[PDB]
Amino acid sequence: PGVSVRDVAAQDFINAYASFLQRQGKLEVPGYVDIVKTSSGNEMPPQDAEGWFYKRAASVARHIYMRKQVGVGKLNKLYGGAKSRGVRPYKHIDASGSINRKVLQALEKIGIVEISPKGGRRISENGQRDLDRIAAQTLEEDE
Amino acid sequence: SAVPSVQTFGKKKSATAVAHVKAGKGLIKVNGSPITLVEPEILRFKVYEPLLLVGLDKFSNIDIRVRVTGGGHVSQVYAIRQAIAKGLVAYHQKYVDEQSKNELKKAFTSYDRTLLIADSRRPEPKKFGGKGARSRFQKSYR
Amino acid sequence: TPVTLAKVIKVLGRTGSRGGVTQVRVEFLEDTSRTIVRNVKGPVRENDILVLMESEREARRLR
Amino acid sequence: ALISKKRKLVADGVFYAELNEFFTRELAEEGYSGVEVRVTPTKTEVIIRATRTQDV
Amino acid sequence: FTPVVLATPIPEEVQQAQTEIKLFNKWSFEEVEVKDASLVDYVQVRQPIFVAHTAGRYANKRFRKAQCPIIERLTNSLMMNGRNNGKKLKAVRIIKHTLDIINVLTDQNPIQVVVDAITNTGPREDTTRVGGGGAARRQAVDVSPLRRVNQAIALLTIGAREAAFRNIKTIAETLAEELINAAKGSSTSYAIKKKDELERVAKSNR
Amino acid sequence: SLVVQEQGSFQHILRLLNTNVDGNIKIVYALTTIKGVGRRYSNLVCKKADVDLHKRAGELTQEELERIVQIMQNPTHYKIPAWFLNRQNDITDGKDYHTLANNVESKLRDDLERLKKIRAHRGIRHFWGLRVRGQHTKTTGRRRA
Amino acid sequence: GRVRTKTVKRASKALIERYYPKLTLDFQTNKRLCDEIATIQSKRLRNKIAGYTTHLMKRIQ
Amino acid sequence: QHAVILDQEKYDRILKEVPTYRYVSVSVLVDRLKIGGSLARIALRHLEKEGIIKPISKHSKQAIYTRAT
Amino acid sequence: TRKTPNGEGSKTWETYEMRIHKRYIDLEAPVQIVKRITQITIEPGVDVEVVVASN
RNA sequence: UAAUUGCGAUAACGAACGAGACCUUAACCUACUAAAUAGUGGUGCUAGCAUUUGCUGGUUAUCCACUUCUUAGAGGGACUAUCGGUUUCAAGCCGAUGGAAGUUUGAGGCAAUAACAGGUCUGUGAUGCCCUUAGACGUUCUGGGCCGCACGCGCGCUACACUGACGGAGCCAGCGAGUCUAACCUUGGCCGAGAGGUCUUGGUAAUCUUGUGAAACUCCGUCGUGCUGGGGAUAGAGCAUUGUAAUUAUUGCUCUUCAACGAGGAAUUCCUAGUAAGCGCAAGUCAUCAGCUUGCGUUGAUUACGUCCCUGCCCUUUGUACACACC
Ligand SMILES: [Mg+2]
Ligand SMILES: [Mg+2]
Ligand SMILES: [Mg+2]
Ligand SMILES: [Mg+2]
Ligand SMILES: [Mg+2]
Ligand SMILES: [Mg+2]
Ligand SMILES: [Mg+2]
Ligand SMILES: [Mg+2]
Ligand SMILES: [Mg+2]
Ligand SMILES: [Mg+2]
Ligand SMILES: [Mg+2]
Ligand SMILES: [Mg+2]
Ligand SMILES: [Mg+2]
Ligand SMILES: [Mg+2]
Ligand SMILES: [Mg+2]
Ligand SMILES: [Mg+2]
Ligand SMILES: [Mg+2]
Ligand SMILES: [Mg+2]
Ligand SMILES: [Mg+2]
Ligand SMILES: [Mg+2]
Ligand SMILES: [Mg+2]
Ligand SMILES: [Mg+2]
Ligand SMILES: [Mg+2]
Repeated sequence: PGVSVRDVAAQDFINAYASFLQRQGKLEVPGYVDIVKTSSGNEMPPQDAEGWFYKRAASVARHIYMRKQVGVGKLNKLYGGAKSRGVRPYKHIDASGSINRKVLQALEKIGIVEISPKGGRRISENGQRDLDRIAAQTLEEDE
Repeated sequence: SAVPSVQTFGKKKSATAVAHVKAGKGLIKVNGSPITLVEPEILRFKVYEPLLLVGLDKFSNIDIRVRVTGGGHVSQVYAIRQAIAKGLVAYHQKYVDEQSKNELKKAFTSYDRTLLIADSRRPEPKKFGGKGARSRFQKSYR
Repeated sequence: TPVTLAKVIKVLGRTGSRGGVTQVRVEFLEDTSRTIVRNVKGPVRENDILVLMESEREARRLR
Repeated sequence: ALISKKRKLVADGVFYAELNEFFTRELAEEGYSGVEVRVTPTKTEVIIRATRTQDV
Repeated sequence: FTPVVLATPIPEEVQQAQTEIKLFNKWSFEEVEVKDASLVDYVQVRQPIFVAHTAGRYANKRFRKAQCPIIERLTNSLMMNGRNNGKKLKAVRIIKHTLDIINVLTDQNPIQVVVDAITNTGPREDTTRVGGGGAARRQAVDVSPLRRVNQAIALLTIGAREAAFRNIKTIAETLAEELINAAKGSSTSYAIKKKDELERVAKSNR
Repeated sequence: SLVVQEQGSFQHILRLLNTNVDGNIKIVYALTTIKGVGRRYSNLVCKKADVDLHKRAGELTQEELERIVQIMQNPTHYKIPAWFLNRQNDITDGKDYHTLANNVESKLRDDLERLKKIRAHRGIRHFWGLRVRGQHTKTTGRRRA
Repeated sequence: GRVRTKTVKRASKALIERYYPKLTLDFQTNKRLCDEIATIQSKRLRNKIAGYTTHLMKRIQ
Repeated sequence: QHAVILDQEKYDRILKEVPTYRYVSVSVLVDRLKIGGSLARIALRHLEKEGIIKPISKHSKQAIYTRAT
Repeated sequence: TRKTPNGEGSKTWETYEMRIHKRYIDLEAPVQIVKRITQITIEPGVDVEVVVASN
């Protein structure tokens, strides 16, 4: 009775909304996808080239929704990681921005996000409901 | 109207878990999410131990909000379990009778790992002459 | 192949030039009518039980 | 004007030493012993102490 | 078990497998007994606990390392070798995976399987390092009960760590093998190879 | 669940680009045995060549092998950007290439000879056999060879 | 380890001599006496002294 | 060396052997048979069709299965 | 900083620090109580700044 | 005893510097004084899930109350307390109990008398003497040099992989800093695989960057012991950033070349609890460049609680032909 996305296991949650988006079609995967490593700190590109962008997107929808507003930058640092600079020590490297951006500009078309004051993206009521809706379905996955 | 609420806090290293305990229906949530989903994972039962060392029924009259700031992934776990095991004896201290509170004090400290006494260890400063607290840099002589 | 049980009574001192072995007085566990001097390598407290291999021997100080 | 407070009280502390030394070099034969600075709203106050204050 | 309900659900495999009996991960802490004397009061298995991870303090005084359970004293000795220091979380997960393997192999309790292991591996009598007059001889000295537990976990973990190095197996497996070959001393164990070597040297030059 | 058998459809060790590509290693990393193809390049080509990556090189019909080969020498034509390429904007013709196979040892020697003919500074370091990226040769590089 | 210094023990031989009626076996009350008949410049010394005077009392009596 | 594609007669081994062992894991298959291991993980997922084996602890580091039922 | 001038002997490191204390009080009063509040509470080493309002 | 720190023994008695006291810093305070630059509960205002009240959010102040977490003023707190085992039943040590705290509470600052042919004239518009002083050893400008490479030695960084790598997903700090007669720390919008660009923005700062959404880590997945997808050196190509200027590659990015390295000989370093180790982060340097240093916090253990066997220093004794003091 009354389920938020914060009532759902995250990995179970984002695993599902991704699916929800590849069996909805109307995301908007950019032209590359098969050639980007998500961050200049990675080494190889994402292995499930079909759905990483879906997993990515889904998390962000979840991630922006548990907040007030989060811009592209904070996403790049969030989905950045460690770079192995070779014979030199490791350090944090922010992630690709035209990946998170085309995620946040294409989330805007489907109405899961929208521009917002104080900069950045805010979860929409259309999005709030879409996430709270598919949340419950994952909750009641007990037959 | 404002409710009869209780507020305790558990600290561990640099994590400070604030707690709210009001008269309620029985929800137990840390940082806007139920206590069943605390996902450092292997230490799940850690945060459960304050529920099972007293009686799952001593919570059905209270709603427990918790929020952790600081520390790391592990220090947040011990910090929440301690803020929770302290709000139940501080709800009893003010809104119910003594002797049950000490029984609770009893079953807690019979098994205590910090639980209601804040582990005061801290990080030591690094000195000059070495990369760590006591570890000195390598000396070479000749 | 017999096996000795031996319960501690009193700590004598530390032998070995390195400080490598600690002396102790042990109650024979199954035969309280005995008490013998021994040399331990680990850290031995009172009342714990040694497991001697030769139930005679009994030597003293060490370097 | 308008400087960070962290640089302010630092930059002041620079001005004290510079003043303190200059007087310590100029006011030689007077026997000067140190200065104090009372920044007032309108006017700024330098207070010299020397055991020959007439020659100051 | 009186399935009580509160606003936040809390599972039923949770509510029951706890408030009733305070098992391990979900192993029985009762009914497991140190099958060798002397070593009791040092093989800590009478206080139960859920996870193998405690905000401990067993390095203040000298004799509080034994009030730490032998399980978490087993697990802590895993997480070593530079690239492994501090990774307690992984070791618990390895250990929970070490027990459940063992509980599958030969029934019994894994916490009794571990207990059986630590005991039949501690060297009863050791060779100390005497001056020995030049060509230093070796002087037989039987070893503390605390050290028969200590050097056990040392020998047992070293056994699994060197096992599953350039080997397909995981630690959890080689650990679950190294205990089983020590909980009934098949002499295939590395620890047992170690133990019956040390007492073998003390039994010589005495 | 890729529990499929394949009778005579699996054939270990084939030949591409004048190399000896192992069949029973994964497609992506099987190809990399060619001087000129590497992880990320061989990860992309198979993508453009409709190859089910989950497989090993021992599968893949000669269709799926000439589909890759063709794409690999002319990569620019199949949505593969010039920056993915080892030799972009040359110095002789000014176009984009991805020299492969033997061709890598080739233009590597040619280029080196290119600035060796002109007798530049970076050239001479390649003639002597030293370092070219002005690093420290005093303490390091010893053992030689 | 903990060996209290003469400046402490000097002060305990003096308060016990000059104020045996008003001293007692408890640490807490003496601490308050000390802030009366004595001027101790730092709390610790204040406590440390009173600790030693009180130690003597448990073997004086 | 090992094997990284099903030989059909290799498939005969697995269906008439895995219920022999009371512990199947990543390495279990690799050692007695000769799987690559990559096709052992799918072999595990395959062997959980209709409970040839049964789980008890499913993790990304470790596979702890048992006998049938 | 380093203790030594030049780099002789053991490498010993001092650390100097400066303690800057801020704080603020809020008041509401008309004409005479505004200029009086400024200069009647003054002391060397104390930097004072008094603010209008609004933006 | 860590201590000339003590108890006592006492031709000594009583004292001073040192040690100690002290100071900082890290810990405890539902007790005081506060808080739109820190929080929280209510509630206006509003979205979403349920609709059975509820769960989760939004709103710089809607309005009210408050100080639990926050910051720092004032004070409390511990004295190794209480009991016990001990010993001259002396200092003291050992153990249990309580306590935030019981290893000088942890860690630091300060630190006597005497000594050195220890280092610094290349920190100083600190200084004697010498040197030189217009073909300058002054100075400024152009270019080059400090890095030049058969090799010997020290500190380090990365590694040899399965307690891993790679890909996804989860996501948690503290120590810090940051723009006036100027161009700093920079969210964000757009652009770019990337590195970066362009348009605006906040901040002289508990207000903005910044919750510094750090890494290690957790998890799901791929790879499967194969010098392999472990390792990333050497090298070619191209795109960028710093700056008057990058060649002798400043750095950054993408592809490609895929080196030695399969646990390291005699040796040898460092370490006793939030310690070691692994992990990153700010700060110093800085136009640009960290594999360095000063600090910080995350994860966090095996082993000692001892000894004089080794190397040191300390006392005392004894020898002395040393006193420019076994150079
Ligand atoms: Mg991150
Ligand atoms: Mg990540
Ligand atoms: Mg690296
Ligand atoms: Mg690292
Ligand atoms: Mg340091
Ligand atoms: Mg540190
Ligand atoms: Mg290649
Ligand atoms: Mg090329
Ligand atoms: Mg004295
Ligand atoms: Mg003094
Ligand atoms: Mg407010
Ligand atoms: Mg409010
Ligand atoms: Mg206690
Ligand atoms: Mg000299
Ligand atoms: Mg210089
Ligand atoms: Mg050095
Ligand atoms: Mg790699
Ligand atoms: Mg990872
Ligand atoms: Mg390789
Ligand atoms: Mg590479
Ligand atoms: Mg820097
Ligand atoms: Mg330097
Ligand atoms: Mg003589």
